[PDB]
Amino acid sequence: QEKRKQISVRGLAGVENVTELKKNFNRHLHFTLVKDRNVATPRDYYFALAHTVRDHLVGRWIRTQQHYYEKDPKRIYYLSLEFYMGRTLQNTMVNLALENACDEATYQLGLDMEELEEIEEDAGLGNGGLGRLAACFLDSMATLGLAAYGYGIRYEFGIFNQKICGGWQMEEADDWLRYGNPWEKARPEFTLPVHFYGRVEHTSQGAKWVDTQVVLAMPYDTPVPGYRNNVVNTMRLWSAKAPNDFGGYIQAVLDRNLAENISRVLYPNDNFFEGKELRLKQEYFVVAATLQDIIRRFKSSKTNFDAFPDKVAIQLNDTHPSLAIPELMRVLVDLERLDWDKAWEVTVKTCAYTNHTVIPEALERWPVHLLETLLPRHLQIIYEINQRFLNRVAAAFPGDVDRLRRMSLVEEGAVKRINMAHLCIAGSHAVNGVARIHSEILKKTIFKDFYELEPHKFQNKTNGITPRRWLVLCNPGLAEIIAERIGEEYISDLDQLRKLLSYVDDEAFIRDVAKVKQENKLKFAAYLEREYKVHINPNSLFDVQVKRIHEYKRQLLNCLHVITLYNRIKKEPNKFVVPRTVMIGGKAAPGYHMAKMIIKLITAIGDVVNHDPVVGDRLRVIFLENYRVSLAEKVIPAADLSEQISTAGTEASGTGNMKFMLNGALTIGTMDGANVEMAEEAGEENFFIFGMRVEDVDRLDQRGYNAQEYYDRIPELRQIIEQLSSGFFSPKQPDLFKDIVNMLMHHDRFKVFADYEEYVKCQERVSALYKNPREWTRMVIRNIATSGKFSSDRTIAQYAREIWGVEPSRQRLP
Amino acid sequence: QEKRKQISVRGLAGVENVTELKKNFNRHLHFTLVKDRNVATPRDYYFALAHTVRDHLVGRWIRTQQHYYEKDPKRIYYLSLEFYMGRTLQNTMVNLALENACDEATYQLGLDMEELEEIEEDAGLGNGGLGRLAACFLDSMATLGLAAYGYGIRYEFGIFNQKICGGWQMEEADDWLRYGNPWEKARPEFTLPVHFYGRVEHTSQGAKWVDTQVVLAMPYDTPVPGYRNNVVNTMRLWSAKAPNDFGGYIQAVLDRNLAENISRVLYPNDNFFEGKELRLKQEYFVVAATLQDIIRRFKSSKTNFDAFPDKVAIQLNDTHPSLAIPELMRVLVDLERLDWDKAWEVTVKTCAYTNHTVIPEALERWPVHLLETLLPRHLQIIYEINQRFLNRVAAAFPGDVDRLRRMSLVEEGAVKRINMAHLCIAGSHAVNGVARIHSEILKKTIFKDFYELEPHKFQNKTNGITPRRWLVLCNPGLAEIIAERIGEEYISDLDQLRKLLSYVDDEAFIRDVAKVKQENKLKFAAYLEREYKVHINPNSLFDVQVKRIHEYKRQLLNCLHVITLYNRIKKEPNKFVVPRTVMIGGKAAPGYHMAKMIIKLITAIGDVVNHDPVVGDRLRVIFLENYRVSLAEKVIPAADLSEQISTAGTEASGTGNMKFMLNGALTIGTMDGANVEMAEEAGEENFFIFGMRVEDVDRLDQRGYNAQEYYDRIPELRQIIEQLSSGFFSPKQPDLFKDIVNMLMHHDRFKVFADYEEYVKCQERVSALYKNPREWTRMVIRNIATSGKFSSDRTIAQYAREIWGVEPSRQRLP
Ligand SMILES: Oc1cc(O)c2c(c1)O[C@H](c1cc(O)c(O)c(O)c1)[C@H](O)C2
Ligand SMILES: Oc1cc(O)c2c(c1)O[C@H](c1cc(O)c(O)c(O)c1)[C@H](O)C2
Repeated sequence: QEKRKQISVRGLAGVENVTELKKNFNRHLHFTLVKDRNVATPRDYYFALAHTVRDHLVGRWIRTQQHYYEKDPKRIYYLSLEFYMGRTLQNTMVNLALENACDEATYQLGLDMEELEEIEEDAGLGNGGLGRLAACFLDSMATLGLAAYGYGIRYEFGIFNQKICGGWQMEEADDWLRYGNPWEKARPEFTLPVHFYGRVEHTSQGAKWVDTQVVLAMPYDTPVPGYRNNVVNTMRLWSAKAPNDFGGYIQAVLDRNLAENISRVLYPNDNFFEGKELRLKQEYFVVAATLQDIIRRFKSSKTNFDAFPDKVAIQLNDTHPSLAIPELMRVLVDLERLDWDKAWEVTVKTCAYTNHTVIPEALERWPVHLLETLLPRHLQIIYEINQRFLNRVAAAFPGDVDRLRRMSLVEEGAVKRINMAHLCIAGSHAVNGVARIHSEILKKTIFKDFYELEPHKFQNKTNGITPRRWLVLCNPGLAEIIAERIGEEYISDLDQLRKLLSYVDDEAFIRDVAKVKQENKLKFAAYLEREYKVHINPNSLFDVQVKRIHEYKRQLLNCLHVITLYNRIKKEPNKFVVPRTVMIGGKAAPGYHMAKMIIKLITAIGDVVNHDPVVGDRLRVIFLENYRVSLAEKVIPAADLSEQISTAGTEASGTGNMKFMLNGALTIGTMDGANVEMAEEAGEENFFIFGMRVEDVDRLDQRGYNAQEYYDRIPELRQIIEQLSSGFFSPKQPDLFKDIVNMLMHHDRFKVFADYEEYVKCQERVSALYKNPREWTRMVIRNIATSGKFSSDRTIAQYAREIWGVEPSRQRLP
Repeated sequence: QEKRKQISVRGLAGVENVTELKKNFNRHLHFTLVKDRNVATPRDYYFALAHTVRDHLVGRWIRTQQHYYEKDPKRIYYLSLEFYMGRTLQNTMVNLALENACDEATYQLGLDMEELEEIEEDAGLGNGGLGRLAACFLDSMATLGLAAYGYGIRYEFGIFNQKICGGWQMEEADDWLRYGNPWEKARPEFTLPVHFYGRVEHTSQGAKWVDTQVVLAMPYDTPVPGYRNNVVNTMRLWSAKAPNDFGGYIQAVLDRNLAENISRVLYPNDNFFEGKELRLKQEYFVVAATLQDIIRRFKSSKTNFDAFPDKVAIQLNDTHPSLAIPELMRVLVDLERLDWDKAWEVTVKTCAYTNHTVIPEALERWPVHLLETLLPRHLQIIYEINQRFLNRVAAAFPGDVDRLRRMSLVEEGAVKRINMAHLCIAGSHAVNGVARIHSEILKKTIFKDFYELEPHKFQNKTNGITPRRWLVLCNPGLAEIIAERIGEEYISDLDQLRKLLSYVDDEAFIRDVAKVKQENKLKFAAYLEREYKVHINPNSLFDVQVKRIHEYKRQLLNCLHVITLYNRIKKEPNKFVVPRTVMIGGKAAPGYHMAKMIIKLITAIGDVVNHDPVVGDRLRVIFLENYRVSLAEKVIPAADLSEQISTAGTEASGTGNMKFMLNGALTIGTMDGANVEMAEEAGEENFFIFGMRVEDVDRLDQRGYNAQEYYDRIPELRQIIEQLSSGFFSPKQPDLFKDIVNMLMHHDRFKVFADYEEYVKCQERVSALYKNPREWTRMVIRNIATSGKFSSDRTIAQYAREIWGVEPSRQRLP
């Protein structure tokens, strides 16, 4: 519509700017897409605009990288197996201040820019929180003027496209490069060899890794624009390519596929270590090519590796790139011929490690035999690291043999394994958790032994989200009513949102907050109708739980509440209840039968609830298909209630929680992860906090969790388990949910029933507030106004000062 | 050098043209290659110029295709499994008249354009003659203003890169898309489904092909510029892509490779049918996607399929796309619901078939079981075609049962097979050979039965080469001395070269012809030094045999001559002989042990000859590595003597013969293929014709070829076989050549020894003429001057008028 073109936060439609954009658009359509308007599809128009927008950061990208070469700052390398980037077109336009100019130029050409934006494929190179965190981090590091590089893998297929067929998840290949990627620049001239297998021989000079198989790593560079500071940083993603030279000639050519399979697809396993050789190869591939780049940049600067930690930070996003530690030692000792002790000093001062979960099944514990076959030299180095590290433990804690056994990089058993978390702590000068409660649990329990050896190593860095994608882009309406009162500085200084507490009693701001939410809901309600012919009641409370499907996130607890609301309506059909649209979305890991069963249960509950004429428009429950970064940008601004209901102690931080808080949703949740700090910032009176705290969970584990006690004492819970058992939600297959029932009653590691009573009552309080629109909106104002801490600019500023030793700067390039 | 910039045939360096080219060059380097001159490699500079040159044909390409849509001419579809295109940059510049402007613009930027041209990968999507013929044909059809489309497969790997290691061929993957292809435009929006396997069911309506596996065919469009007529035609190459939807999720994603393997690599088997399922899939893939395109274009024009043959010609390059015939019948009968007899009338009037060899092992004879599994509906249609075709044979030739058995599409035996040549003749209104002697043998022997049923079907179309790539581009020096005398019209009217017979006695032209040859030889001699550190004597006769390595091409006969020259020098070291550099090059099919042994024999003869101090610079024999279109453009203009020495009756035409004739080489050859017509055009007195004619070969077959008789009667031959046997050319492995010796003495299908005596004497006459430079050059003038018939413009004009029913035109577009 025109209205959106009038949005001040979207910048200026300069006459000359608009004229040049139209000309460059038409130029790309003719010379780049080789089409005239006669035959051009919306896809052609999307690509013409994407090429036009990309041209506007080429000068800045070249100048930024030239500026780092000349000024030689310390370089930050963010190593991750995942970059959950989403779409690039709107983000680029926001960060370059081109959004209103492009909007006007496309409008004058007869085009709806927002329809074109829907054509762009997500770069879905992530599973969830960790991947999206890497993405928010690249944006904040560019905005803070850091000389920062994202390093990862250019997966041919990202996280699988989820279809729901017969109420079940079906997985399809996320063919995101089908139509090409206008953002990336292939750098095949900067291709590097990566080695696999082979053997270690010992020459006059020392160890030599020989007889290896080569896979080439071909880098692809994507631009990362800072917010209006003329800074354009690089995300470098490596693509696997079969080496130059070699069933027959034909089979040998087809067999190039096996090496190229290394970058073929993202492992969709979110919170579970599988131990697949191909995943190990992906981890070594990204670490090996990346560290060659890092060493090359270091040596072409203003040799003596003493200065390497003053010019390089390597940040390990989880244990996935943990092989950086032995790889850096391998390069320094075997190729640069440093003494072991000097090499180790350099390695520890270079590397830092971010831990993202305490869940034991997440821990990377590679079989020694697999390491011995694939990476023989890395295994030798790991054993040497282990010897020297345990010698330090023995000196600090003389005769504490149990501690030596617990701290060892080597795990004894039927299969001997390397603990990659232990390797990361040993080879890193800093270890951080991703929220205060998580970082304290790391020092208290999980890494207590490591904390006692080296307390100075252990840090907190509470996660954050970029206010650019998660407010200005996704919710320009809310960004606009904020700018109208406090100006635009908050977009890169989010603590300025605290100025909004001055408007808790301002009739105009109260009106405007509620109006923006209603607009967002009408647009999302429309979306469901247009793309899925799904009708939702737009005067309903939007109750949203979007995140990966896991027992620990307790989508099942949400299911028990939804069926509780259904059964209360049936018992007292005459009694008024606040109408709800309950939306659950997210992907289940291919495999995880239980996660796939929970998706079927959500759709099955919907099948009953949504067709009961007594319920009608008072309650609707819908499974949002293919939850991904692009769909998060649509549903989160439309949300009234944010479900953050993980068992206390299980969610290290969460970032979806922060997105909802920034976009004018109230939160129902446990005192878990960053929920604790969110409630602290806003005041607990402005959060719907319920359920067991970590210490209540621990007291239940101490005496044993008996789900039967809850079943016996709670009539409403008993009625629901009996509906699930007897086939009420699967009449044509009455035993369909027996595995869910049996897990809840006898094998529930996440104590669903133990929080049921507090959850249902807490949800009653939510409904009671929603019936009072003014006080609902006033409480929302108090949440948005205190969301500033959860800016990833704040997080990155802390990494820069406390771990990397660099000073951030919002000062602009010319 | 500057001199080449002064070449009038290379066009004008307009001041504004040069200024715009430099600006667009710098523009591409910044916005396309994202590099500033600081860091730019010669590769960046090549790509910047390629993008700049490509931009200059975008308007013409769009207008040409729009012009065909509006004027609705009959469309020519040239279906081939091979397009042996070579490099595109220089060809584009020649056809757009930009060569001197680009040369000047790059010069002003401090760049050598010819060094940049060496960076471009050949599009090596061909094996040899048939593939390069398809390439010359696209060029001539554009130059003749035909509404012509090349349709083929976008192989990820073309013909293998040949390395010589220890004197043996080694094959490497021809990774021609490593750095990208600036010429092609991906059209993923015009992606089409191709079906494989499945089964035939019979509904109310008729046959239905069901339960198939889908492979997507994604088209890539390359421009084909005519010579300065503003015409830009299309080569559409299909890429295999796994369908949208589906060992586990991960194995299912990796298994997309199996479908994508269909377009992975060119079968390097030049003159041998192998019967590989994957080759059958490539043949159906190109035919199926192509015929969907053809039908779509037909229906979006100014339904009734009665007009289809008035608006479509399908030219089948060999039997490789022979499935077009049953596929067109399948579409017309099963999907468009035409009566069988009407469908057949349409199919025969649409399709024509070009035969390229009489060698039995070349004939495509697919097992019926393979067809039944992969293409069940095509097999049914082929059986129906066969029934109706043999019914016509039975009516024409009542009671001739032997003729029914010989003409059948179905070949009886242990394995029953479909003869694809028989299918092509049945389903085509025209059948042609590729030289007069070949086309007459087709009517006399191979297809005699078919000629007798339908004599009107059988045509000759003598092959040709484009005078653009094979004279103006590769030999601008010779193009220039010709233009100086007769102007530039000959470049698209090559019969104008006959005007050069007026200069046989012209002292200045004689001087200039010899000077251009000497320049070409000095440049090729330099090339060997720069790229291979190989020294050649530049006052030596350049004796060149470049072509695929096959027993029928008799590289071995050349080897016996080279060793004859070596042994004569050793016997009479004091006797003067014309110094020679004997150059043999070409690829052996992976497999063909004998072809690989012949390459080793050439290098082994070189190892002795090139290190014998008695011989010194008087005789050098070198194996030219990686013979391909780009290397043909270098060596052929430097050649003095063209070896075309195939056994009479074995080479259908040849095109290398024509390239040498156009570039000022004299020819030693058999009365075989187009050699016959070349000698007829120039006068036999201007050719070194030797050896058995077809009827002498036939008389030897009638009484039996006994190689021993030649061995017993020829002392010099006996001495050579004994050197090969005893290990003179393999001292460290004395029996290394026993298989070559045993084949020559007992299993020689190509009668090498039978032409030995005439060959050696004919070579004596060559040397005798070379000792007289004036008369050598005068005879060259008489060859170049009469090469005009062998223009592919002449060939295409004949296809257009005699088979396609369209009138050619050199008249320009605005
Ligand atoms: O930021 C948002 C928020 C939303 O709730 C929606 C958004 C974008 O775009 C969708 C959409 C789909 C299409 O298929 C279109 O063509 C189109 O223009 C917009 C739909 O309106 C819902
Ligand atoms: O048409 C011809 C004819 C030839 O005989 C040669 C040609 C081109 O280019 C080669 C060459 C190789 C390189 O590596 C270069 O850099 C370069 O400029 C030229 C070499 O001179 C030999």
